[PDB]
Amino acid sequence: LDQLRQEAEQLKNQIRDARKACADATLSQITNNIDPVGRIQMRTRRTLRGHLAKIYAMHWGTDSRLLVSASQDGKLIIWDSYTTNKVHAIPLRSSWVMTCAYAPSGNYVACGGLDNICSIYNLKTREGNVRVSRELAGHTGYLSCCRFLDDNQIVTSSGDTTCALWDIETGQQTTTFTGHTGDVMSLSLAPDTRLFVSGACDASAKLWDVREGMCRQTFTGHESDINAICFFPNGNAFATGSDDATCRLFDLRADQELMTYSHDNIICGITSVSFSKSGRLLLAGYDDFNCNVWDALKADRAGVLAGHDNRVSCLGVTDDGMAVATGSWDSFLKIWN
Amino acid sequence: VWVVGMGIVMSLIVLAIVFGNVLVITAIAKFERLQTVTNYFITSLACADLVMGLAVVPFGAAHILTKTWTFGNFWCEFWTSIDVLCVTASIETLCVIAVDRYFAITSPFKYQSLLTKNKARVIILMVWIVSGLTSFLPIQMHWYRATHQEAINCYAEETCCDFFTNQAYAIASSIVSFYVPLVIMVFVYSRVFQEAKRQLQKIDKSEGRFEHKALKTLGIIMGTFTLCWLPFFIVNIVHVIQDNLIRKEVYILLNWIGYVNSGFNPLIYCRSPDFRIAFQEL
Amino acid sequence: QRNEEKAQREANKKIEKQLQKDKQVYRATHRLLLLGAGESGKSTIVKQMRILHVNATKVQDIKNNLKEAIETIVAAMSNRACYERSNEYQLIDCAQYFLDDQDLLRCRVLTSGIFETKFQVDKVNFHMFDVGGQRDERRKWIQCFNDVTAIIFVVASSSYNMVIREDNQTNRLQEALNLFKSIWNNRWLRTISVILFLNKQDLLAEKVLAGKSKIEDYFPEFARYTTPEDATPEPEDPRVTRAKYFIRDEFLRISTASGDGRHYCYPHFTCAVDTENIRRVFNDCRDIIQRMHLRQYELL
Amino acid sequence: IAQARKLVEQLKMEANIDRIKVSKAAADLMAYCEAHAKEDPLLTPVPASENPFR
Ligand SMILES: Nc1nc2c(ncn2[C@@H]2O[C@H](COP(=O)(O)OP(=O)(O)OP(=O)(O)O)[C@@H](O)[C@H]2O)c(=O)[nH]1
Ligand SMILES: CN[C@@H]1CCc2c(ccc(O)c2O)[C@H]1O
Repeated sequence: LDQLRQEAEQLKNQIRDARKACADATLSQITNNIDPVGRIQMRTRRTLRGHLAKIYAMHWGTDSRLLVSASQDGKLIIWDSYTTNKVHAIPLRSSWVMTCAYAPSGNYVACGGLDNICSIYNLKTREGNVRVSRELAGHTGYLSCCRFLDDNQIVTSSGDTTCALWDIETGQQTTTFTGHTGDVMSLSLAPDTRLFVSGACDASAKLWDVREGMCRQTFTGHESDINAICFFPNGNAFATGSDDATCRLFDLRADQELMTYSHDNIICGITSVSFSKSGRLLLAGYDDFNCNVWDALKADRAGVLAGHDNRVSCLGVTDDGMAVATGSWDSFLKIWN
Repeated sequence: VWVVGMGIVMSLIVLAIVFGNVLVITAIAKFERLQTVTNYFITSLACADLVMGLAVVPFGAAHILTKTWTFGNFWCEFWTSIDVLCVTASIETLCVIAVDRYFAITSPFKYQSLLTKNKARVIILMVWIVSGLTSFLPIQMHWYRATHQEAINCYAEETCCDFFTNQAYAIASSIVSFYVPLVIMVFVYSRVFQEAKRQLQKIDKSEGRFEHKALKTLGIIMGTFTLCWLPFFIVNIVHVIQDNLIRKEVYILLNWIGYVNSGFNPLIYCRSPDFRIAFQEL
Repeated sequence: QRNEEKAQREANKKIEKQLQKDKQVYRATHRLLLLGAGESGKSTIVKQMRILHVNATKVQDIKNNLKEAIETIVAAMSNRACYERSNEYQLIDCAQYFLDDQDLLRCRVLTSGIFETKFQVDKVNFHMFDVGGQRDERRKWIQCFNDVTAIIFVVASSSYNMVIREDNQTNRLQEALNLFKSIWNNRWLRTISVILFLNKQDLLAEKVLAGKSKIEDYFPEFARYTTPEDATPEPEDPRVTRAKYFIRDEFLRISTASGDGRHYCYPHFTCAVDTENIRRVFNDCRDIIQRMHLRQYELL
Repeated sequence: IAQARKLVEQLKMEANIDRIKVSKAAADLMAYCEAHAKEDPLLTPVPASENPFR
């Protein structure tokens, strides 16, 4: 028992030896000569009303015109941001919903919550009656995120320190991932849907492999919980938003933390992160009722979006990089451009 | 230089009363978190106060300074009608607010069902219609005319202003305008105080061995309204019940004392922290 | 297409009309959250409330519980007289009754998922739900419940001489006090009242009546305690009345330290098996709302 | 005891991996951003004539 503990310490210390031997120079020194972007200011274009309570979930569509939002009153409304007209409104069996998705083909919408069950709804159906397709129920703990690989595959992560990959046709788990020591709260598939990451409450993130089903790497540069995670458009980096008012950028190939974004006056938590079309801006929500805009290569704040009367709980950017949608706890969405 | 020095006093009252209601009117409509079921009554009261401070006080001040009317008979009648309409439409909102508080505190569960936006709009329209019924209709129909030499002389003169009216119309207008809301407000606030006292006793029973605020608030709210309006609405009946008891300087002074209540109101009401935040931001 | 918008404009109108109907219903309901330590009575209270207001697999469930209870007592105590020292080893409460309406209430079942109950009293909508996890050291789901009317807290007051399950060296009642302190001093729950149910009053009278296992051994402060002057000993021996108020007083010490007028604790002495506690929740729920309005308008 | 054996085996898997210097990764990120900066409607504002939301 205790004999293997000595081996574990040597292996853990071996990792830091190689990582510390590859840090040629910091990122900031490399990008010192780059001219700053400037000052970025945007104004609200549309405001979407009609929810009866706070909002947790949000996701765009591939056409970058329609979006779906979830709330605690039990509704799953689908909007149309161009003309501001609700297209659907699905009642829910449970009033506790913490996530939603939207299929790449647009014919399905997902949901989940404290009831430990994921549900799939059908939109493009005969006679125009939306009904539950499946109920992926074999799981424990409340879910935190759902993502669609294609029309048949879905990935879920929950508070029982596990992540699983499902199969809608049979409603059974193809594979399961284990190794976290705390609740899992976020994931983000790679652009090619071959790898994905996950940030847990043990102040760590891991890089799983969908085909193999085993962990590959572990990044441990934080000091508190992790509430959000996003993936660089290149496919070789990702940014993490923790509960210690800081966001960090990690690199897969170099296997080290690259750069840290923090401010002295900021003492509130972070709920969501997202990148831009070209991966130059790092928008991040906050608990102090407004959203800040960062700089990818300089850590220079370049604007504040403060049009909300409560905390920001979700954030998203369209596929073509035309607008930023932010939901909040006051039941109001906003589209910035 | 009596007119010059006192002229600033009238201007200071007129300027403040107009500017005080701008903050309340703009903040409630423009912002979203400040719109509630009970704020519509406050907005209606602020609108009435704005109308009075814009249309009643300046003409009276100009008449006082110039010692003569200028516009003529029709505009004089119109001005008096606006005076009565706006005085009656400001007192009757306070009774509605008091009844709203009484319903909210005494019956909590049924408060959600009892009051809605449609009901609030209906009651506001009804009270405004009642207020406008007392002023325009009995004035434009010349129903308040007095039967003596002074009244007919003033009606014949096209360059003077006064106010002579019957006993019956005076007492009916007073009853409809001021006396009826007073008893309702008194009863409502007595009941609210009793409920607050019982609630305070219950906590002491539960947390013993571990009523200044309510008394102060109710005392302020009732004392301001009584001290501002009752002195006018006693002489308004006294001077028509018996003749030559009360002169006209006292009449005008008490009328203006009643007028300044509209300026005082937005300090008493709309003191919520959200209102203060809106005022600081705006 | 000119006609394309007309259909879409009609689509919004039908949907936006339904939301108004749901607005009135949602704003006219009260949500109550049940909390407490394990093996306290959270499911027993929610069972009888549904039966009192709203109103074959149980045969197998009773058999499964009966078999488990017999094996544990016979085997563990080997390391009538066995039940005398039943506190040393873990044992269920339904062992004596089942081995020898009310019977259906004595059954116990583990909690997975979420369990909600809908009931109405005097044409008032109530929605009480219990949230069950095997154990969560950290509750990150407690931020969602930020708009509930009240929190119902259930604590077993006849469980001072027992030890928790996960850790075999932690006092059971002292663990209940630790949980209450964390819940009360929570950043999100800054304006939520608490209703306290000092449950299992029936067993508390039994333990004190028997001489063995005096409460002074486990809580040394009981020796210097005396009955409060404002005591309404109900009906009960003076010894039992002193015991009840010592446990109640400890919970009130934590709550009364903070809150700044936005928090209140209502203690009750219940027995979830039989005591008619439907009106107790109703009376205190009308006081919570009434005090909330009184706090507004600066009347309080 | 058994759990600790799995942890040691897992860590040794990550011990032997190929790594590159930070300079190459920073250069790649900067080059990607510079190349794709042109078609970024959030950075460089688009004309109001070609704005779907305006
Ligand atoms: N003697 C006695 N036993 C009671 C009383 N109330 C409940 N019990 C018993 O205690 C058992 C344990 O409580 P349970 O309700 O089973 O536990 P639970 O509340 O479901 O457990 P949690 O999931 O932790 O809430 C009950 O099933 C009853 O057998 C009471 O007033 N007196
Ligand atoms: C000249 N000013 C008028 C005179 C009489 C009067 C007023 C207000 C309310 C009434 O019911 C009245 O009868 C005053 O505003």
